[PDB]
Amino acid sequence: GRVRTKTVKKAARVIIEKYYTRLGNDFHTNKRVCEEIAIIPSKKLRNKIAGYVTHLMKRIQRGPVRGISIKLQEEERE
Amino acid sequence: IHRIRITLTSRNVKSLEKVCADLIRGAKEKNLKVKGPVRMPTKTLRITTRKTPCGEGSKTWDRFQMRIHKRLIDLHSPSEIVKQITSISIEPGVEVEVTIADA
Amino acid sequence: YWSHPRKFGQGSRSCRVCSNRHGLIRKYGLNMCRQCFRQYAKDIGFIKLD
Amino acid sequence: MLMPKKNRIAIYELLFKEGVMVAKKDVHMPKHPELADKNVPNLHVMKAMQSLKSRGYVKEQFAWRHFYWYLTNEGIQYLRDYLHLPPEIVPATLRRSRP
Amino acid sequence: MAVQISKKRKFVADGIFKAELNEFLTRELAEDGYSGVEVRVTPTRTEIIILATRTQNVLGEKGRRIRELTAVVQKRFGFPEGSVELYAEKVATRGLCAIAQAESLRYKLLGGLAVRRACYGVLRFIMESGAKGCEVVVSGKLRGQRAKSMKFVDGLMIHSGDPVNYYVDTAVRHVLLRQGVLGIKVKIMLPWDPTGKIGPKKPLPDHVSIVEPKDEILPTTPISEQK
Amino acid sequence: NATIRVTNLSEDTRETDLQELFRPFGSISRIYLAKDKTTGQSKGFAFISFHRREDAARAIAGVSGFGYDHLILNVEW
RNA sequence: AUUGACGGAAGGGCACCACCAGGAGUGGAGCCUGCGGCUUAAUUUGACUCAACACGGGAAACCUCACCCGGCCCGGACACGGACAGGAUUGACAGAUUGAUAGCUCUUUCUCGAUUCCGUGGGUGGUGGUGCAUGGCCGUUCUUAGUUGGUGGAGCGAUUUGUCUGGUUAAUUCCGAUAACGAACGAGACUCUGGCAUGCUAACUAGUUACGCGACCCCCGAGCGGUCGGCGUCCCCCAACUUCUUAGAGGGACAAGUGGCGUUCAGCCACCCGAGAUUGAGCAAUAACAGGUCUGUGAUGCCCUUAGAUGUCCGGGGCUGCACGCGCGCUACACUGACUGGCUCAGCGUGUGCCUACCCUACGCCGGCAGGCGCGGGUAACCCGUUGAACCCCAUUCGUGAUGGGGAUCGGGGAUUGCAAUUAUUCCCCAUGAACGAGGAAUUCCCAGUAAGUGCGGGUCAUAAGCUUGCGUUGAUUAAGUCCCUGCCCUUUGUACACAC
Ligand SMILES: [Mg+2]
Ligand SMILES: [Mg+2]
Ligand SMILES: [Mg+2]
Ligand SMILES: [Mg+2]
Ligand SMILES: [Mg+2]
Ligand SMILES: [Mg+2]
Ligand SMILES: [Mg+2]
Ligand SMILES: [Mg+2]
Ligand SMILES: [Mg+2]
Ligand SMILES: [Mg+2]
Ligand SMILES: [Mg+2]
Ligand SMILES: [Mg+2]
Ligand SMILES: [Mg+2]
Ligand SMILES: [Mg+2]
Ligand SMILES: [Mg+2]
Ligand SMILES: [Mg+2]
Ligand SMILES: [Mg+2]
Ligand SMILES: [Mg+2]
Ligand SMILES: [Mg+2]
Ligand SMILES: [Mg+2]
Ligand SMILES: [Mg+2]
Ligand SMILES: [Mg+2]
Ligand SMILES: [Mg+2]
Ligand SMILES: [Mg+2]
Ligand SMILES: [Mg+2]
Repeated sequence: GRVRTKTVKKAARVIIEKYYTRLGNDFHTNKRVCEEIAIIPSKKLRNKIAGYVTHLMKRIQRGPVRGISIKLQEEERE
Repeated sequence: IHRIRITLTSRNVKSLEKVCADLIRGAKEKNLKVKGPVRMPTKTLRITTRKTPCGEGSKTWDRFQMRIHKRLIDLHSPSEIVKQITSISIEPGVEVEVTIADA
Repeated sequence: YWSHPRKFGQGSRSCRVCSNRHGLIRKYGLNMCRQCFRQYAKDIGFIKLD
Repeated sequence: MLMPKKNRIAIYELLFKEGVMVAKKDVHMPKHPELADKNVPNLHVMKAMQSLKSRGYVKEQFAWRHFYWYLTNEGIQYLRDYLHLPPEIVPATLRRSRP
Repeated sequence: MAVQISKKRKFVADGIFKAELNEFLTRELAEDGYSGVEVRVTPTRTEIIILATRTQNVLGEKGRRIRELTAVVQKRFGFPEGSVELYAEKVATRGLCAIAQAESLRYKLLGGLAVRRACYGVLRFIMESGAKGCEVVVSGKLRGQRAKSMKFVDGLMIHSGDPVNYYVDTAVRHVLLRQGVLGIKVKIMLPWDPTGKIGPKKPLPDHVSIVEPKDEILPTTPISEQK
Repeated sequence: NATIRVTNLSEDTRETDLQELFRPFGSISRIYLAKDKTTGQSKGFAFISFHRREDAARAIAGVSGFGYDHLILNVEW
């Protein structure tokens, strides 16, 4: 199916909004960060959340995605 | 001095492994040659019954099962020292069986 | 009175809960009816893992 | 029912000595496990306790093909006057507490 | 010694002993708030720990009833005399115990009380005792001579998966009445609490909990302290 | 403040036995036996102040469980 | 006017309990087994489309047993009254009698010693009735995606928005549009299991590798030669180690990386690296159904019966009866085979029992076989056991013939279990040798270690599997789609329906 559910997406979004300064586009370092900063009860949910976090950080670079509010708004002086 | 063998049996892995850890740590603190935990093959006892009390339905079955885990510890020490290695807060679902080099 | 031999068969064995002679489970030394087993399984220690 | 007086005296003596009486619902067991030395059938234990329960001298419980009987405070006085016991002898359960 | 038995038969026999002892105590100490039994093996004695709400009636009159229970347990299960001691202990919180609450609802129904006020009272007590959710289902001949089932829910109640084995405790009981038998199902969802006896330790497996970031005042110009 | 709440006490239990029970941990200051009004026995509660907040903090983990007079007693702050 | 249900309405979606492409079939034959009918003393009975019919764990010789024939027993508490140590009343050897060595009944008299007997009330027991009085459990709708509050918007409400045009997904799974926003149950997550680790923790109840001893083979004189499930290094070094085995902790996979499509969104397709890019199950919502079970229960209401008993025990019979009609299956119709011999490989898992009698078996000796007699191991990673399984593989015979295919039916004999084998329990040997030449109309189940072939354990079990439940072994054809058929779900639409035409 490969369709991530609401728990994965909502958790990923809150993780990004609170810890944007510590996530790159690297699934393994993201996985380690999300296992340090969150309390995820399993390892499959940890991996799915880190995967969606990686996929979203690969979209933050190409414009503000609808749903995430971060400090990146300030640097848009234009 | 004998070849004392402690056999620990349980239905859950957590308490069994923690009792094994306590015994090994207590025995290592008092300088014993401890041949550590040997793990025998877990026995799975399986009973498959019909779900229904009557004899009507879609013929579905119920698969109950119970695992039994077994651990061994080999000490080479006098009896009175193993009498204080053991007797330290054995968990409920664990059962020990000392064999003092003879039946 | 109780003259007939009852050393084997369904007559010899009965459930240890209800004394019913049908559906008896003798495996591992239970001697329990299938329904009584299905009721007391969790108390005995038979979890339903799969 | 009809049982020898020795059997009834033995059953009552054991019941008053402990204060409890356990039996198995099996009318064909030839000897009761606790009274085997006096050779009483299980049926006599079951029916003597039935005759005691209907008069209100024992409380009865039943679980998993086994009867349990406790000796009430009327049964104590009854069996004390029946067995001709001096009123100092006490059942094991009642009044044998320990500080 | 002469008695030796395979580990399979031994574990099944131990489970059967615990099941029969629990059934006997459930029938015997029903109106005393009996919740559970725990058999603890010690080198000198065998301790049967009875969990009850009203442990003073379990103890009896100056210890009489606990002595009678000890005597029947010894005489039925064939323990050596003096090797089995029965202790009673009070359950910590009564609201988070489905067996105690099912028995409470049972005895409230045995006395003359209406089924709806009794279920609402039990449900309100369970919810006020810290439960995340509760469900009480009473089925039987409630209104007339055509049976129906009335359920009363308040709060969260999970049903499926593995968490329903440690976050939910259920209890089924019967109530013999003049016109029939009533069935009482009570199930309570315990609250999460780390390092506590109120409920489970491990959280629900789909409850991510992000730790709040510390306030991070940023630096302006590099500085270093030579301590 | 040396607060000890003994629970699950027996009817036989009086001030003296609680005294002799907590005496191997030291000296006492104030026993409080929650007796029944107009009826001479306990209601299942005892409030103990041990004149020092440290040895009571040792005895809470000591006299826990213990099965006194066929009643397992739960002690708490 | 609203909510449900229905329409021999109109649009979308989904499913090998639906189809398409196919595989194996079933339906045809013989037999095993369940149901109906018929017969009978009785042939106990529940259930009838899926959701009845190898189902009641239901493979019934006795028991089970509920049915039929016949005969004992009270295991009729307790209360009241009567009779009673001048005996209330229990047992009983002999003859008859009986199926009986039931003192059941009769003659005969002994014995027992307040426990009983007899009337009235009241118990108790019941695989008796009612599952359309019920509890629990189970099945089904439906394992499909469905269900419901809080606040806010819309109305006198009932109701309704959320819960949606569309895209996507296994999924009311998400993304988007947007009077909704934020949530809950179900789905997912979760638990068990399968696949990976020469990394960690360890092991004479698992082994490997070295070393030593021994047997055998070549050889010229041969060898850091080859074979060894032969022995030993467990007397503590006089060897180390964990690859294989076991099982703990962690790690590991996330559509993560690269292209392409897509509203550059959720996602989909392909590929690299990888053990693995969809392992298989368990659990499983709100509402229901006069679904099944009173024959699982010391779960249970009411009714029936209760001593010439529908309690209970014993003896015998029956469930199995046989012109016939169905359902689940097993064996086959042969040469891609049968027969004879030879050679080589498994994985689950069980094993001496409270009452309870009944375990798995190595090795030796008799017998042609089933079997018998000795003797030892095992309460089990210790013994059976390196579980020498079958199909398969290698050679021989046969030769397209109802044949050396098939093994029904039937005759004779020998053993085992049991207290008892006839209406054949099961097993073995010789003999007989039927239909059946690939099965009409219809119809089932299924997509990867899957179908199918092939054996082995468990349950039942004193005796026993053509059943079921698991396990490995050899191992594919076809497909990566659709709404045509059969059903479900949603939306619009009509209603004189709300116990749903
Ligand atoms: Mg959920
Ligand atoms: Mg799930
Ligand atoms: Mg087709
Ligand atoms: Mg076939
Ligand atoms: Mg056929
Ligand atoms: Mg269906
Ligand atoms: Mg048979
Ligand atoms: Mg016969
Ligand atoms: Mg019969
Ligand atoms: Mg007679
Ligand atoms: Mg005679
Ligand atoms: Mg009954
Ligand atoms: Mg029904
Ligand atoms: Mg029902
Ligand atoms: Mg509103
Ligand atoms: Mg019906
Ligand atoms: Mg029932
Ligand atoms: Mg009979
Ligand atoms: Mg039949
Ligand atoms: Mg069928
Ligand atoms: Mg042939
Ligand atoms: Mg022929
Ligand atoms: Mg078998
Ligand atoms: Mg069968
Ligand atoms: Mg079809």
